[PDB]
Amino acid sequence: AMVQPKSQKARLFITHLLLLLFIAAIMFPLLMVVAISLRQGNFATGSLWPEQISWDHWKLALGFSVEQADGRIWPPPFPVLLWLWNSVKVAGISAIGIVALSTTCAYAFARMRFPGKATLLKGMLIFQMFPAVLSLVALYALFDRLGEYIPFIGLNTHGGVIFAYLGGIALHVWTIKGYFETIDSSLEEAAALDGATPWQAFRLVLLPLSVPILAVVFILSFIAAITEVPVASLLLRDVNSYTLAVGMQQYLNPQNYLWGDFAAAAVMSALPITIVFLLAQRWLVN
Amino acid sequence: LFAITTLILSSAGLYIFANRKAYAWRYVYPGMAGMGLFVLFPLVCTIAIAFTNYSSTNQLTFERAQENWGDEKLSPGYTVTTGWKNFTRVFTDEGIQKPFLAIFVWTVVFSLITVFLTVAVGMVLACLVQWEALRGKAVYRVLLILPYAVPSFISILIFKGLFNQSFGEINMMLSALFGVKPAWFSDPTTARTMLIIVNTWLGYPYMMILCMGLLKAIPDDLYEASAMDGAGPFQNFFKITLPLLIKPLTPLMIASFAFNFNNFVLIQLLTNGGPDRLGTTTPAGYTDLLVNYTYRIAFEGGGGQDFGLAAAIATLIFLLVGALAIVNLKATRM
Amino acid sequence: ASVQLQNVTKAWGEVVVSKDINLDIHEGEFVVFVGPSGCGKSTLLRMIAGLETITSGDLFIGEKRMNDTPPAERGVGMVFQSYALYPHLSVAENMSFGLKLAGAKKEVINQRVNQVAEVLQLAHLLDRKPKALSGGQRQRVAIGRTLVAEPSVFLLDEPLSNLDAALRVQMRIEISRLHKRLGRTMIYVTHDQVEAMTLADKIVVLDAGRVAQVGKPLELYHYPADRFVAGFIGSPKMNFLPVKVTATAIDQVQVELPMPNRQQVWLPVESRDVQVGANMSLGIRPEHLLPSDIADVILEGEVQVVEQLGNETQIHIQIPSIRQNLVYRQNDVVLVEEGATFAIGLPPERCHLFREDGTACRRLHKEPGVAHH
Amino acid sequence: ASVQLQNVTKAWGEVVVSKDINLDIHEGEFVVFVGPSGCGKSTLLRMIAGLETITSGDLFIGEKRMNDTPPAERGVGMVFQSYALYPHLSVAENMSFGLKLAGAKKEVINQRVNQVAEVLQLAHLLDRKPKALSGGQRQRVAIGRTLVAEPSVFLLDEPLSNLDAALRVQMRIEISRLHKRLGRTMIYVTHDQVEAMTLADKIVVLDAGRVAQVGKPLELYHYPADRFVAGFIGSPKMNFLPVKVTATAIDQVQVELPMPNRQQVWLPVESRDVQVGANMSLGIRPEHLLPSDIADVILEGEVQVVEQLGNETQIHIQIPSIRQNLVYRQNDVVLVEEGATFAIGLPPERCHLFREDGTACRRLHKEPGVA
Repeated sequence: AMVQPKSQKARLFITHLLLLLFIAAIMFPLLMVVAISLRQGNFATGSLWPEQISWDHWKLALGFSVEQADGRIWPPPFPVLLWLWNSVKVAGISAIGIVALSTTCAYAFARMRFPGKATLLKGMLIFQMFPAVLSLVALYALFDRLGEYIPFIGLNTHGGVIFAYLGGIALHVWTIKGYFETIDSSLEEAAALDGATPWQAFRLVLLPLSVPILAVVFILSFIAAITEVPVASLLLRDVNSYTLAVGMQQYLNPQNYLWGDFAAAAVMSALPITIVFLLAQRWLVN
Repeated sequence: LFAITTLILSSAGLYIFANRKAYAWRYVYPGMAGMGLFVLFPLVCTIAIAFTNYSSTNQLTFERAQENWGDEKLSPGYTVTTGWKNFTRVFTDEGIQKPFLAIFVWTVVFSLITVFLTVAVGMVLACLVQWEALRGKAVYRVLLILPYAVPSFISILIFKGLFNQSFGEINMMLSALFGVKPAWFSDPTTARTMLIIVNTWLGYPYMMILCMGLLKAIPDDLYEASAMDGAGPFQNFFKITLPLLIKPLTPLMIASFAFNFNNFVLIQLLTNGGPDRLGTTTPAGYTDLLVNYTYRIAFEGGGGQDFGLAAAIATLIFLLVGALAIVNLKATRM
Repeated sequence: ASVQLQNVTKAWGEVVVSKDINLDIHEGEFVVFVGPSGCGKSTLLRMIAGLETITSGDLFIGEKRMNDTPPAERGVGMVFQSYALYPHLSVAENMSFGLKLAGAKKEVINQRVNQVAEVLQLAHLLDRKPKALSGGQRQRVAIGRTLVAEPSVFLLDEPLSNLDAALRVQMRIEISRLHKRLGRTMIYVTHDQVEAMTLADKIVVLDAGRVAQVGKPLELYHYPADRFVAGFIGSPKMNFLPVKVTATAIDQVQVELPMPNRQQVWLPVESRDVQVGANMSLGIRPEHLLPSDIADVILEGEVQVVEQLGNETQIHIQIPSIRQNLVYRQNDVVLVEEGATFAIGLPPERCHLFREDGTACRRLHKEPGVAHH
Repeated sequence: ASVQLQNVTKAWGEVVVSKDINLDIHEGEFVVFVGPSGCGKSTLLRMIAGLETITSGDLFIGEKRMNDTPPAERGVGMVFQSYALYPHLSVAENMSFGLKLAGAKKEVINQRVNQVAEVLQLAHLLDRKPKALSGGQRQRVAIGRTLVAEPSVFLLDEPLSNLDAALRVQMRIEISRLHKRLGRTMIYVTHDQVEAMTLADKIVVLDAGRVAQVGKPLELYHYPADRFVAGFIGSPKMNFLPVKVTATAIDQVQVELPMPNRQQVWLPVESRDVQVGANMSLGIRPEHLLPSDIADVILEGEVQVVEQLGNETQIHIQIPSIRQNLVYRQNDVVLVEEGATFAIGLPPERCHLFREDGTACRRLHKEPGVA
């Protein structure tokens, strides 16, 4: 509550005006995709924000009904719920694998010590901030050669998807190691004093203390898996096997552009938005 | 080869029950094996593919035996090791070198511009949000973060629809306000401009979060002393906050530069085929990053599916490893 | 110049940290603010500097009323609990930030920086940054920045808190030298009675954001206003014993020791508004306790804990009847074993009386050094 | 349970953070480690506990070699600075983890915790978690955990660095009650000399990784072995006066005062290995400095600082031809104006003569309280 001059009110008014204008500019695309979802037509034009509430696209995207408009019935365009189910399966398996593979590495890198720690951490950073840069060609060739041997991880299967998705361990090991550093460093020493073998010291003392960060990592990697596009698009070909973010492309196609159905699906994908808004943000002091 | 690699990964041999450094690595191996199999292995394979002639005519390894001399030469041998032939052909060809240099320059310009714009917008938003004299700061944080919460592909495809030309939403809004047709997809310059706008819109909230954290790390006594001396808001921002933010922000700027360099998902989802260079042996567009150039050579049907050229490992991953070394040097700083 | 506070009240919403305090700091006076760990003292220094809004009342620096003047125009310099040194700026830029912000004559800026460096011994370390300096160097740099700003009132927010004993003593003497040379008004906040008593020309004891008593250090030590002041001033806690009033004279009050002795003793106090047959509270510092041989009034007790600090012996005495253990302190080493019956004396001149409301009656025993200045 | 550190040397990489420490702590002694460098004392305590490796030398817990014994079997109980409290476990679980690991039996695990909670005033909150605790309560849980463990020796760190004044007082009280109640071997670490003086049966002054002196607190005060310990013990640093020896007897040494009058004092001293004409340093405590009228040897100088503390006044006198302002303490209050001239006396019996190297000659004068 510092005593401040009369210029403070002017600064506050200017800041409020600028922030309101900026938020309007930012929310224009989202409000426009919301309004388009309620538009009757799928080719847009007409009125920018129609007052009518058709809801036909939502029911098409839900698949609840065919939404008879004229004599001819309109079958659902694409199985969005099937997209969601495949995406959920892939994301769940990928998140479980990421957590299981990353927790022990985070422990080793953060709490205990070993001679090769500096080189291992440097290599961890080095191979962590790689993206999926040209690895797609190698993955495609490898899955082509492997599908004849073991089909369940070969091509046009979820096995290749999950195998490509398990790389996120390099990214998540840093978050879990940061949490491990946050936890007090005398806990393992005290546990060893009471007679705990270091494996028990991890399992009984520090592992139950990792539940919040493990849940946060699970949610973050689940979202990153649900919203992935490159690998799934490249090696997913069968129409029934498509995950999310890959049929969305088929929604917008030059032979048939579909605003209403695409927007209905996009606002049906509102749940990841809220999840990342609240659980991923974890209401940490920003 | 895969069996030998897996056997190496399994019997690394450092699991000897001796309570030595073996124990420590017994914790690291789970996940270290995961990386060695799921991250390093594709990279090494991409390295191996470059030295070969893997293509739509040589995709098969050896299975075609019958399907005399029986074309037992080199090219009918399908998968063969050429050796630096694909590396030389990216330069000496001059049919793919010029497009390569053009998209390289465009990628560098795009990444630098988007990094600077993103850093500036995020830093300004963070400084304004942490005023402690505002109202509804939580609401403002939520609203300014919403682009981060919305899944990326959804926003990219929404922008693809909005910036459409055949029917269009933003275009006819602009026509109603003052009649002009920007022609985003047709004109390469407008395509790059829309591309920069979309990348900034996607990327600003992350740097806003990072700057908000760094302002939290910044103490308040310096601000109080400046206020005692008589400094105003802008003087405070330019002589207190900014000098103490660029020093811990340079590695973040470099990492964002790398990410915007390899933004395959964005450049592939939005205007994947921005107006083609019109005279390229391999397909290539003006709004093409290096990653999607290689993707076009790899899997797009018109590119001939030349996997050997599609590697381009020693260019992309080598500038990327230079970036790794630079950020690693900056991380050990102070 | 002269800082004056009239009915200053601060309200953090429901809670009122400080209420209707009154101070009159004349020009040049070294005044320290002491109290428990409550942030009332720090918040008081902050509202004086202008960093916190004064909810109600008035604050006068010199003549003009300054309740709603920004700290830039206040002519007040402050050092904080943390040293508030900008890490990026060098030492010279750290001390000359304000001059750079306000004026533009680099000749004047460097002249003042060099002068303050020579008088604060900061010349050879002028080009360095705050990280490489030690604690004493950083504190001297902050003091040099304040002297560069050259305010009418100097504010110190616990400067001797982040240093060890030797360095804090040396910089205490340095602060005393600064006060002696400049002579400008300086306001101090600390928790340590030692620093307060060594430095201050006036001490203001704060109790939950209330002015318990204001006066000279020896004045507080000899004539506390109430129980809180008596307990706070003095490194060993002042011994407190209940007493019953039996008869009140014109200038002395009799009390009964709550012990099977049933002894009555006259104590020279104000004896004003004292009610006969009233529960009272007798207090006496451990230092002033007299040995048994040369004292008529005797407190016989059993030794509980004997602490041999070496330069003085602290003997905890349990009296058969009073709840709290009597604390005794004697010069040099006293060889008494635990579990031994001990006798000590109560000098009737050096006693204090505190009523049920907590207020104290002023003693009539004139004390040396009270009128030193 | 008598730890017998012998010729133990610590080599953290290449820098020797501890020289050849040679201590001997008998059964049921409360030994305090006081020093200016916090790492070395804590490092030595950790090597005692087993959490750290000993480079050379042998450690003896009780009457068995314990250099390579793992920490669990050392029979020691350590109280960390952060108390190493497990947040997810409750207070009782924290207190009885050691018993839970091996044979909880669901009888002793509760009987012990109940007894230690009653004798530690913790039973009313034994089922809470460390998050819902105060500082004193958390320290009490750590102490009760150690008591449930029942170690042969009790190792306590120096967490007063992070503590407040009231919590330090509570700590000191309860550790005193602990030591008096049990009477088992205990080691304590501190950097404050007052704490060691109020609670110690044997004090180890540790400097630069080398043990300076080992003895009782009054022994360290009255007969300091060297300059470092002599300065360390006593809040007002002992006034040091360089001196020149005139003659040496078999029981006393006569030195020369920098004072112009060049006075010679036949101070009692060990008077062993002292050569005439050499230069040494003479030390007299601020408390022992007599008033000028009583003592024959008077130190006249100009007063610089008069610090009236009520019970005592720290008169700083800048003696001519001597750089140091000699601190002089007197009971009650003395009205002395700054800048004036005040004279003080020097009692010969309280002068601690110090060799040029730093070793102090033994004072032949008997002193009460040293036993």
